[PDB]
Amino acid sequence: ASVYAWNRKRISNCVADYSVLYNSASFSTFKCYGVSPTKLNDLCFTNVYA
Amino acid sequence: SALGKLQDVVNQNAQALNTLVKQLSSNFGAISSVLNDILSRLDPPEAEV
Repeated sequence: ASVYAWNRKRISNCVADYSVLYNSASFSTFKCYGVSPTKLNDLCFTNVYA
Repeated sequence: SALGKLQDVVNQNAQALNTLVKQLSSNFGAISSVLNDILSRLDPPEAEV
């Protein structure tokens, strides 16, 4: 979607492997603010939104 | 209220200890008041701050 109508998708009831996101070189910018990128596989979350 | 003088000392000591334990729940401007949350959530360059 466009940025004025940005699409929000809920992520819930899943086990998430974020290690395929860090180790992928396809992303030009992979920048996390409130959390370390390498700790995402060690934590549990809810109300995850993309 | 006969033994108020001893009770004030006991209450002041317990209140000082209680306030000291309440101070652990404050983040003092950090993202969280728990050390384990900071160690589990952040890399050392921001964790040191």
